[PDB]
Amino acid sequence: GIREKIKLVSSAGTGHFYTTTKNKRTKPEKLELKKFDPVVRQHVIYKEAKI
Amino acid sequence: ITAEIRLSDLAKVEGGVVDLNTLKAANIIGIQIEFAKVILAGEVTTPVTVRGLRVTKGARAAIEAAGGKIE
Amino acid sequence: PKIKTVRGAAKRFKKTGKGGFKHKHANLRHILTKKATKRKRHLRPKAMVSKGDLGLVIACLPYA
Amino acid sequence: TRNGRDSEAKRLGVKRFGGESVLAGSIIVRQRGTKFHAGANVGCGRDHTLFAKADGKVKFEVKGPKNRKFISIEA
RNA sequence: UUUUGUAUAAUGGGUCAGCGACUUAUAUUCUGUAGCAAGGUUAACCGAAUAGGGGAGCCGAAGGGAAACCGAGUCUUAACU
RNA sequence: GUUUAUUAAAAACACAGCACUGUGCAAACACGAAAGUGGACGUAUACGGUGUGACGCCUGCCCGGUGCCGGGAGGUUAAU
RNA sequence: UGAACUCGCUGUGAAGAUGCAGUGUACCCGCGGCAAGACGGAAAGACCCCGUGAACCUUUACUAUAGCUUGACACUGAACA
RNA sequence: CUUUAAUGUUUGAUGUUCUAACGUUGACCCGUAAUCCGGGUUGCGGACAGUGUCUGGUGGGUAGUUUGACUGGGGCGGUCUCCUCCUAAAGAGUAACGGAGGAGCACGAAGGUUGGCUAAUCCUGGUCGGACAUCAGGAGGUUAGUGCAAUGGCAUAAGCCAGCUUGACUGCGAGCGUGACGGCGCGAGCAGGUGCGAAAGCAGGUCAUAGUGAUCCGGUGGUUCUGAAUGGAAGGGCCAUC
Ligand SMILES: [Mg+2]
Ligand SMILES: [Mg+2]
Ligand SMILES: [Mg+2]
Ligand SMILES: [Mg+2]
Ligand SMILES: [Mg+2]
Ligand SMILES: [Mg+2]
Ligand SMILES: [Mg+2]
Ligand SMILES: [Mg+2]
Ligand SMILES: [Mg+2]
Ligand SMILES: [Mg+2]
Ligand SMILES: [Mg+2]
Ligand SMILES: [Mg+2]
Ligand SMILES: [Mg+2]
Ligand SMILES: [Mg+2]
Ligand SMILES: [Mg+2]
Ligand SMILES: [Mg+2]
Ligand SMILES: [Mg+2]
Ligand SMILES: [Mg+2]
Ligand SMILES: [Mg+2]
Ligand SMILES: [Mg+2]
Ligand SMILES: [Mg+2]
Ligand SMILES: [Mg+2]
Ligand SMILES: [Mg+2]
Ligand SMILES: [Mg+2]
Ligand SMILES: [Mg+2]
Ligand SMILES: [Mg+2]
Ligand SMILES: [Mg+2]
Ligand SMILES: [Mg+2]
Ligand SMILES: [Mg+2]
Ligand SMILES: [Mg+2]
Ligand SMILES: [Mg+2]
Ligand SMILES: [Mg+2]
Ligand SMILES: [Mg+2]
Ligand SMILES: [Mg+2]
Ligand SMILES: [Mg+2]
Ligand SMILES: [Mg+2]
Ligand SMILES: [Mg+2]
Ligand SMILES: [Mg+2]
Ligand SMILES: [Mg+2]
Ligand SMILES: [Mg+2]
Ligand SMILES: [Mg+2]
Ligand SMILES: [Mg+2]
Ligand SMILES: [Mg+2]
Ligand SMILES: [Mg+2]
Ligand SMILES: [Mg+2]
Ligand SMILES: [Mg+2]
Ligand SMILES: [Mg+2]
Ligand SMILES: [Mg+2]
Repeated sequence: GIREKIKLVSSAGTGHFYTTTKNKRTKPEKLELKKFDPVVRQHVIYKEAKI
Repeated sequence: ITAEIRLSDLAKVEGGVVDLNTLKAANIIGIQIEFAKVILAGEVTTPVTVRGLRVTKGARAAIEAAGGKIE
Repeated sequence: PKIKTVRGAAKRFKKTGKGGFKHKHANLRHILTKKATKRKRHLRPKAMVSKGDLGLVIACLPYA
Repeated sequence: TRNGRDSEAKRLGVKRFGGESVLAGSIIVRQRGTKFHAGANVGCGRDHTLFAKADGKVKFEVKGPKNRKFISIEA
């Protein structure tokens, strides 16, 4: 319960994404982690977005 | 509607002309089969000119080594 | 009359050259974010049916 | 009665004993906390599992100032 | 007969004679056996008919892949020591 | 008075009486895919349904719940 | 009504014995009585349980549906306000 | 654009009147020396009523059904999956309505890495300040701590602070463990592309062990893989995911 789930979408590339969990009540701001896009084959800033 | 023609059953029709309908006439492949493909298997003696038919790279080496030119 | 195939089995299996049946792994439709990637990678490629539960598969889909 | 619950057993312990030849990747000891420690040609997994990193025979030894059971492999 | 176990005081049978229970058809796999063999085989059907025609078809001789597709390889993968 | 013919005759059912309630006549209700019958060739002092059970003394409080009756602005809402 | 050449006892054994062990007693065969036993006869226990058995019955169990009821369209029209 | 006036213009719920459909289990005449029925005259309702198709509500009136198992007989009660210890007989495994306890998550810092630190509890002294807040030393030494139960672990710390970060990464995976299977788990090394450190090296989540459910069905993203005459599409498939 509580901790909802989210869809980290790639900025620089296709619609490839990662899914992770996130406690939305404690942390209001959006995740902007740097992760690997395997379509482009490159590290890219994966911005947070809802399912 | 596609068949796997074995190279051993290639030269069993009419000298060296084996397009599709002539191959079908000898009862090597079924009736309702538009596309077909020659693969490697065993033995060519006479020169066979295949045309209007898909052919495999290993077969193409053999059929040319026997003598007959494809298309 | 002829033996009818268990059609549900016909869709979930496929006959190979030796005689065995390839099938798709389970636990890979949904609830995937919590599953580690190392599982999700190993549940992707097709798998041979074990000899223990082959006799069931041979019976329920005899024609190929 | 507030009892009658128990977990599935794990199958822990030693799998390959002293002198036994093992292949690279084979599990030697599958334990919870590092009761056995990694020596020569042995690694420690995230589950605290001792596994072979080369072909050869298993050697159980006791070494170090604090006196602990090290597992090692020699080809 | 059923049972862990029956002389059992558990079941069944008064006796005799007669009848009374793993069959048949079609598919399929496996073993044997006979034929012929990169071939084997015909169904319906026509037939001076349990001959002989009729190979429509089936099965086999190559698989891999969800599939397009490629094919002694191919799938996976951007690509496989 | 009636009742379990064939193990129960009773305190059970019925009963006259009482109350509620429905029914305005092509009645309500019932049987019947319908036509049509009973109700009744009766007409609210009549008919159906429910409960109670001669007679005498009486029958108190609760409308929150469940049903029923009435009200109709608002919210909600099907087909179209 | 399995067949009987169909005794008592204490013990044993499927755990209450005409049949087993040990022992005690008893000439063969009726007839009239009694009814303790032959777990006597009668009814594949009705009690209890079991079956993903059956039926009827109940309800604010699920699902439907006859009837009852609401509306839209039809049979269905003309004027005005 | 707001706000509204007159006219034309397009429709809408109502009410009153009408008669011609419809109704008439109203009266009379005829088929007919027939309470049926039909027809004709004439009253009374009247576009209501009724009947059909669709449609919401109600509906044990009537059907079809379901209503678990374990169980020291059944019912009542309790339990039913996962994790830890014991039972468990020094490898693994091992039952009972045996004995005790927990879980249905948490966290973008509580993950990663690089550099540095080491606890509990007492004792004495010291402002407010006390048995206990903060400070100083000494004794003790890991009796602590480890996001949450218990077990096994941890100083090379897996414990505790600080800086830069996102390896909680994609494709794989020799070879093992473990299950009847479904599955579950460990995993060196290889390819790409990262971060951390001066580099050797480390990182495929968290000290380990619980935090979870198969299939079908359907949704949401990406992929000319298919795509029924052909070209597209819908629908499938494959990959990501609810
Ligand atoms: Mg043919
Ligand atoms: Mg396959
Ligand atoms: Mg497998
Ligand atoms: Mg156990
Ligand atoms: Mg376990
Ligand atoms: Mg005996
Ligand atoms: Mg007997
Ligand atoms: Mg006897
Ligand atoms: Mg018997
Ligand atoms: Mg008998
Ligand atoms: Mg193939
Ligand atoms: Mg009397
Ligand atoms: Mg009578
Ligand atoms: Mg009687
Ligand atoms: Mg009497
Ligand atoms: Mg009597
Ligand atoms: Mg009426
Ligand atoms: Mg009437
Ligand atoms: Mg009448
Ligand atoms: Mg009474
Ligand atoms: Mg009374
Ligand atoms: Mg009302
Ligand atoms: Mg005795
Ligand atoms: Mg006598
Ligand atoms: Mg007598
Ligand atoms: Mg008896
Ligand atoms: Mg019985
Ligand atoms: Mg059952
Ligand atoms: Mg039932
Ligand atoms: Mg009229
Ligand atoms: Mg009439
Ligand atoms: Mg009448
Ligand atoms: Mg009339
Ligand atoms: Mg008329
Ligand atoms: Mg109407
Ligand atoms: Mg019912
Ligand atoms: Mg039970
Ligand atoms: Mg009990
Ligand atoms: Mg043990
Ligand atoms: Mg042991
Ligand atoms: Mg147990
Ligand atoms: Mg460090
Ligand atoms: Mg850490
Ligand atoms: Mg650097
Ligand atoms: Mg289902
Ligand atoms: Mg589908
Ligand atoms: Mg098309
Ligand atoms: Mg799609």
